[PDB]
Amino acid sequence: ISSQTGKVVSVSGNFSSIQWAGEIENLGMVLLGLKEDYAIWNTKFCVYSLESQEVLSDIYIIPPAYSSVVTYVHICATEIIKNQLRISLIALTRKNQLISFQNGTPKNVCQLPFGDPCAVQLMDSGGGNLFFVVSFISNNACAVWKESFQVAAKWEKLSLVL
Amino acid sequence: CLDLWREKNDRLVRQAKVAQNSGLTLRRQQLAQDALEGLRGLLHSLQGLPAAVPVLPLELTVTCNFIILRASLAQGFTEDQAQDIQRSLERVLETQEQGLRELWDSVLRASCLLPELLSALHRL
Repeated sequence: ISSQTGKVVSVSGNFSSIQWAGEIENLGMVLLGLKEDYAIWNTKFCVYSLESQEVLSDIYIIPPAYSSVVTYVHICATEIIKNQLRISLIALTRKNQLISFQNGTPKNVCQLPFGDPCAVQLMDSGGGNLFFVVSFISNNACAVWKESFQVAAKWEKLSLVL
Repeated sequence: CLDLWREKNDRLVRQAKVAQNSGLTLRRQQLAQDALEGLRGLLHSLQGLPAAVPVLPLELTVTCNFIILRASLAQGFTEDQAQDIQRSLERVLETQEQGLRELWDSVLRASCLLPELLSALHRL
């Protein structure tokens, strides 16, 4: 249900999980997820143009190899070379990894200390000191260096993080 | 993607060898532990996928390359390497629990099924 609509709409396409969602340039509203083996263009993770519209992309997302282990996703830039498109996107795994992707090209992986990570934000903090800040269900949190997927701090108990 | 990993290994292997053949006492060690960590990360990257019959050959290949390089720089073995072997073995079986000895017995019967990775296994 949107503001501007006020009505209970059903999502036409038949999904399992909705890792990521949000507005992008030229698209207006978008969801990530799936419906129901190592080819980069195959991916298994359908984009979905919101308002019961076309899938919009089944082209250069994460491999189906990772589709069995990822739980949450967080995008960090979206390009449009032609009708196609190009995303640098972070995922994270049931197996305590944090990953970099570019066109579903896995690079710069980190190994999380703690068990069962939950979500991630980005911290800017100025000139060349950029960080992904990762939450867990276990009431603990990480901040990993960007540049070098490399843990910077690992605090614990953490009722909340902002 | 298998391409890239294969590629990165091979790259790192040649890096390793070049440091070995060539070099200064320092710069050798620099490129060595460089490639070591490379192999770690490639290890971790694959250690992050479920089982994967096609990946196994490289997996086992990779970890060997590590242990060898690891232990050689260390100039001595340790039991972390036995655990690395334990892990990779458990993965092999997960494709098709108790201790190293039953694992190997069950392993060599699963290989006598002739999945084509034996080149690594005898290596292991």
